[PDB]
Amino acid sequence: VHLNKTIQEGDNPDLTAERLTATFDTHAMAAQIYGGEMRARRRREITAKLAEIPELHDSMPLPYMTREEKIMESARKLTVLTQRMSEIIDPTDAGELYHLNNEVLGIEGNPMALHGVMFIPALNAQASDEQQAKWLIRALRREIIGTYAQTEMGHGTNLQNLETTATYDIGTQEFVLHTPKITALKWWPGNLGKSSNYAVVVAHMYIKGKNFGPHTFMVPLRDEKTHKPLPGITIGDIGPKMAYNIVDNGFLGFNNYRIPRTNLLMRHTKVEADGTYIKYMLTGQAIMLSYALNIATRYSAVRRQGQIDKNEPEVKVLEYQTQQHRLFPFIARAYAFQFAGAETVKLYERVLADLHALTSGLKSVVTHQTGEGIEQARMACGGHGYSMASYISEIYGVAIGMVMLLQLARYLVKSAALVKSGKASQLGPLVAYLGARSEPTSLIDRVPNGGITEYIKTFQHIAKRQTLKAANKFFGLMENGEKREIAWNKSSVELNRASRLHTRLFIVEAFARRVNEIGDITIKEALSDLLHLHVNYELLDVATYALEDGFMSSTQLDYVRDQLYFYLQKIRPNAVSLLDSWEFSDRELRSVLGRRDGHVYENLFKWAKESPLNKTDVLPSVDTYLKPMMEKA
Amino acid sequence: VHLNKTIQEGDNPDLTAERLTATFDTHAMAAQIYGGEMRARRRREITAKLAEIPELHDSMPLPYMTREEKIMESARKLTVLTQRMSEIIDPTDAGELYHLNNEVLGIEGNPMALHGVMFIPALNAQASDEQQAKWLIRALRREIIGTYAQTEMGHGTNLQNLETTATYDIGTQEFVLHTPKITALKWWPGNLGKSSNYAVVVAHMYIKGKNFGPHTFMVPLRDEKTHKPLPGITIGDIGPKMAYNIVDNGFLGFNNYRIPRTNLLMRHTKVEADGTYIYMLTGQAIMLSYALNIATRYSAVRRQGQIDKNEPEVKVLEYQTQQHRLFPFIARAYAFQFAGAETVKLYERDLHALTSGLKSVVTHQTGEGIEQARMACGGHGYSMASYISEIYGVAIGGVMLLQLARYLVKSAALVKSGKASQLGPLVAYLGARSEPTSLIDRVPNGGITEYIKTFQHIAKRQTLKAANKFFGLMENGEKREIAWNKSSVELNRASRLHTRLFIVEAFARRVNEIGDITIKEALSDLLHLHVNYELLDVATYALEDGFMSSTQLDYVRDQLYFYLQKIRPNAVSLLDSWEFSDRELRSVLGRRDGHVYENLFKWAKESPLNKTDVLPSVDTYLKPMMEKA
Repeated sequence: VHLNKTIQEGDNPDLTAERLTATFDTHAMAAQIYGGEMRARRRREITAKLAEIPELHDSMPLPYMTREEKIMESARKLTVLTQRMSEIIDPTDAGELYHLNNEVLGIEGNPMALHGVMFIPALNAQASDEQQAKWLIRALRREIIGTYAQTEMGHGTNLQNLETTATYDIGTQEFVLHTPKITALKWWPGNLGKSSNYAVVVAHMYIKGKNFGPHTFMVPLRDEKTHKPLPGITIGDIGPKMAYNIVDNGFLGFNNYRIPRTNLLMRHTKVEADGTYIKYMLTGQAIMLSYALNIATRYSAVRRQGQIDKNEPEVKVLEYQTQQHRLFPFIARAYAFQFAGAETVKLYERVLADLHALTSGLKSVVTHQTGEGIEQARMACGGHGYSMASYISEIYGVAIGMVMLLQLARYLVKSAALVKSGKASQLGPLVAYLGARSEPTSLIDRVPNGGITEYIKTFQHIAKRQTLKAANKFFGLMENGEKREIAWNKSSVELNRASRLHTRLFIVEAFARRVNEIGDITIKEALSDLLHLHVNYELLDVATYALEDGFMSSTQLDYVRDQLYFYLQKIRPNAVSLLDSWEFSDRELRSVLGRRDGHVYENLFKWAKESPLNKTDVLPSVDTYLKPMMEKA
Repeated sequence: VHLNKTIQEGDNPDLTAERLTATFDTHAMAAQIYGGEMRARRRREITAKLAEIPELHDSMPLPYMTREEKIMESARKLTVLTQRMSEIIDPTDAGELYHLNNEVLGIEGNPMALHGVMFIPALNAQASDEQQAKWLIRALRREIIGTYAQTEMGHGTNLQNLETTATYDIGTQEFVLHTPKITALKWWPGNLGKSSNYAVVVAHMYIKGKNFGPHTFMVPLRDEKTHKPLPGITIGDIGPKMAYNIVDNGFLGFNNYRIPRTNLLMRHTKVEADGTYIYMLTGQAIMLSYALNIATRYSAVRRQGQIDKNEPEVKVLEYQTQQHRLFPFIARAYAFQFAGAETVKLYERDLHALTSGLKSVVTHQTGEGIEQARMACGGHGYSMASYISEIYGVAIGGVMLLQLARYLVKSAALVKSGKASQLGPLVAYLGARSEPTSLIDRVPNGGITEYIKTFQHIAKRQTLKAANKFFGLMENGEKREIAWNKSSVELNRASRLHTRLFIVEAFARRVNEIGDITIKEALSDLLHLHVNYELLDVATYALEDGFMSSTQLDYVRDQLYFYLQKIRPNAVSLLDSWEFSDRELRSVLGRRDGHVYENLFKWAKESPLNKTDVLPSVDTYLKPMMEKA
C-alpha cells in the first residue's frame, strides 16, 4: 500500500500523482478526525456493506429528480432502512447512524429528519415516565411520525414572544390550543407539513387568566388511519426552498383545538385537575465544508488550464497560488471546526456559563465561515462548478440553513465590567485572557520559539482589545445619559466584532491543543503545517485590530504574508490526502467533479447524456411552441 | 401626492411609514439611475402596458414549477412576445427590450437567450453580405433558432487551446468538422442542447496539413422539419444547474460532419475552392438592487425584539446591525451603476485593463451583498418566497484580474525607471507623491477628495509593493512566470484596490455633476456612507505605513454609524427609485404593497405539495411502515 489509502488501480494519473506525495497514513488521520481507529474503520466497513445492498442506493442521480420524486425516493429508502439497518450498523450508536444516513439519505432531507433529531429528544427531556411509556415507545418503534413545533411565522427566536396559547379549561380538564393571528402559525418545523401525524408543540400556558410561559404539549395532528388533518387543525407544506427540499417544513394552526390535561409534558412541571401549578452541529458544518473541498481540490488536480512556464504543458489549476489561496485555508478551517467541536464536548462533560455563551458564537461563526469556504470551493471549480454535477450549490444551501452573537456579547461585556472594577480574578477559564496583561508588541518573528503560542497571544490581544473597546463604547454612552438599550444598539456592530474574535480565538486554541496532544509524528507534522497556515491566514484576515494600536508592525505583517505563501506551498503535497482522510465514498459525496477515481470528463458526459431533458431529442417546448413559430415565420 | 411615487392607498402602514420620510422625488432619482426622464418613464409605461396583457404574465409562480414546466412556460410567453412585442416597445432599443424581457421572461433564462445575444451579433460581425442575406434575415425573422458555440468541455474559452477541427476537403469543397476526443465537445453554449437548430461554431481550420487557427462556421444542427439531430451530430442538454435552468446549455460533437465551403463565415477571411486563404455592470447593479429591495422592504414590515423594553417590538430595520448589513450595499448598487455609465462615457470619450477588474470586483461584491440581503431576511429568506437565492445564482454566473495586474506592473515599472510622465490618465496616481498622512478629519473640510486621496495612496502602495515582490524574485533569479505565480495573490489585491478606487471616483464624479439639490444630497449621503465603509474595509493598507492613525480610523467609524442613521429615512425610497414591478421582481417578501404575511400564506397554501392532504410518499411508504410497526 501507499500512505494514501484511497489510491486504486486505474485512477486518473493526475489525481494519483497528488496522492502519492502524502507524508502520512490516511487511515491514521481518519482515526484522528472521527475519534479513534475503531470509529474510522466502522465508517469504511459500513460503506463497503452498503455496496452489497443496491436496494438502498440512489435510484438515479438526485439532481435529475423533481421535488416530488425526491420525497418518494427518500420515503422508499427509509422503509428499507427500518428493515435492513441491523445488518449494517449497531442502531444504538449515534455516529454509525449518522454515517448510514449520509450514505443512504444524503444532505437534502428525509421525511423523518426531525423524528430522531427533535421529537424523540424532546420526549426524553420533557415527558414523564408514564407519558414516555405511551408516546416515546411508539416513536422509537416508528408507529408514529413526529416533529417539534416552536418557531412561528412572525416570531422565530425568543420563546417569550410566541403567540400560540394553551388555555387550561378547568371545567373539562383539557388544554385549548389557539392560533390567534396569522403571525402565530407554527412555521418552519421540519416534517410538519405532510409527514408527521404528531408534534410536540410549544405554547404559552394560561391558567385562570395568568401566563405561566412556554410549555410543551403532545398534540395529535392527523388521524392514524386516514392521515387527514383532525378537526381544528390547519397544516401544510410551506413551499419550496433554496435547498433541503426533501424535508416538508410545515405551517400549523389551531382553532380552539382541545387536548387532554395529561398531554402537557409533565416531567418537570405539573398541572393538576383543579389547575394548580407545581414546578454536534459543528462537526456537521465541518463535514459539509470538507465535502465541497474534496470536490474542488480533486477537480483542481485533474483540471489543466493555462500555462505558468510557457515552455511547459498546461498546468493543473491546483498549481496556481491563487487557487491554493482559495482552497487550502478552508481545509484548515474544516479540521479546526472538527477539533473545536471535540473540545466543546470535552468541556461540556468537564462540567461535572463560559460554555453556553461561547456555544452561541461558534454556531454563528462556524456557519458563516463554512459558507464562505463552500462558495469559494464552488468558484474554484470554474464554470463546471455551476452544474449540479459539482453538487457544491446544494451543499452550500444545506450548510447555510444575529441573536447568538449578542448573547455572547452580553457575556463579554459582563466579563469586561469585572475587569474594569478590579475583579479580574472572578473570570471563568474561557474568558480569563481578558484580565491578563499584554506585552508591548506581538513577538511573532521577534522571538525564536517553534511557537504558535506567539500567534495565540496576538489573537488574545486583539480579541481582548476589541471587547474592552466595544464594552467601553457601551458604557461611555450610558455615562453620557443614553438609555441602556439604545446605547446597546448603537454599540452592537462593535460588540459583534468582539464576539467573533473571541470565538475565532477559541477555534485557534482548540486546534493548537489537539496538535500538541498527538504523538504520531507524521500525523502531527501534517496538522502542524495546517495549523501554521491557519494562524497566518486568520491573523492576516483580522490584521486591522493588530495594527491599530501598534501591537503589530508592517514588518511583522510581511512576515505573516511570507508565512502564508510558504505554507500554501508546504501543504500542497498533502492537500488531497488531507481531504481523502475524511473518507467520503462517491455514494455519500454525490459529485461527478469530485469522483474518487478522478475520471471527471468521461463521467460528466455520461451524467449529461442521461439527464432528464435528453430522454427525447425533441422537447415539448419545441413541439407545442417554437416549431409552430418557425413554420409560421 | 408624495415625494415617493411608489406609495399607494391600502399599502401596509409599516412600509408606507418608511416611504413617507423620503426627501426626494423617486421619479427624479429613477431618471438619474436609468439615464434620463424619458428612459425612466418608458420603463414605467412598458410596465403599465403589460398589466393590460395577461397573456404574457406568469401562469403560476415560477418556484412552483419543475424545470420542464418552466421551459414550456418560457416558450409559451416567447411566442406571444414575437407577435405582440411591437404594441409595447420599440424593438430596436436594447434598453426597452432588456426591460421587457425582465418583466416577462425573468432572470432564469429563455429558449432564445443566445439567439439575440451571441448568434445574431456573430452574423453581423463575421458573415459576408451574401451570407447575411440568407442566414441573418432568417434569424431576425425567427425562422431559425441559433446560438454561438465556442467553449469546450476540457479547455474553456482561450481560442488557441480549442480542439474541434474543420478540415478543408479540396476534392469536395466541403469543410469536415471533427470532435477528436471527449474534451473537445462544445460544452456550455446556451440554448444549444435542445432549442437551436443552427449554431455558429468556432473550430481550428486546416487546409492541407496547416492549422490556420480559429475561425467560425455556420453549422446546421437539426432538421428544419423534424428538429432531430442530423447525421454525425451529437447534441443535448448538459443537465440541471444551480440556477438559470430555463436555458438549455448544450454539449455538441461532430463525427466527420461535412458542410459546404461557403458555410465558413467570410466577411474578413476567404477560402476559395482552390484552397487559397486570404453592459454587464448595469446587470449586476440591478440584481443587487432586486435583492436589497426585497430585504429592506421586508425589514420595514418585519418586527422582532425590543430596543426600549417599554415600547413595542421594533422593525428590524431599526437595528444598527441590520442597517450595517444592507445600507452599504445600497450604496454599492448605485456605485456600480455610475461606474458603468462612466465606463461608457470613457469608451466613447488602460480602459480595457480596467474593464477586467470591474467585471470581477463588481460580480463578487454583488454576490456578497445579495447573500447578505438573503440573511437579513432571517429564516424566511431561505424560502423561494424571498427569491433571493435564485437572484444570487444567476448573478454569480458572471484571469480578468491578471489582465489588470499585467497592466499595473507595467505601470509600476514605468514609475520605478523614471518614466512616471508616460502613464495613462487612469493610472497616473501611481506616479504621484503622497502627503505624509491622510488628511481625513485633519483639515477644515477636504471632504470626499481626502477620501479619494487615501484610496489612491493605498492602491498605489499595494501595486508598488506587489510589483516589487515580483521584481525582487526575478532579481534573485526566479523565472519570470514562477515569480509571477508566487506574487499573484498580492497582485490581485492591487488589481481590486485599483478597481475599487475607480468605483469611488466615478460615484463622486456623478454627485458633482448633479444640479437637482434634493437628489444630490441623498446621493451625497450614500457616497459618504460608501467611502467610510470601503475605507474601513481596506483599513489594513492605510494603517500599515502610518498613513492613517488609530484616531482617524475612529473618525471613520463614527462617520459610518452616522450615515447609517442618516440614510435610513431614505433607504426604502432609494430602492423604490429603481422602480421594479412585482411581475418583474417575483418576490413575496419584497411585494410593493408590504402585505407579506397574508401573501406568504396564500403562496404556501397554493404550493404544489398542498394539492392533497395526503402525499403519495405517505400512501405508498410511510403509512404502511407505521401500520407494520
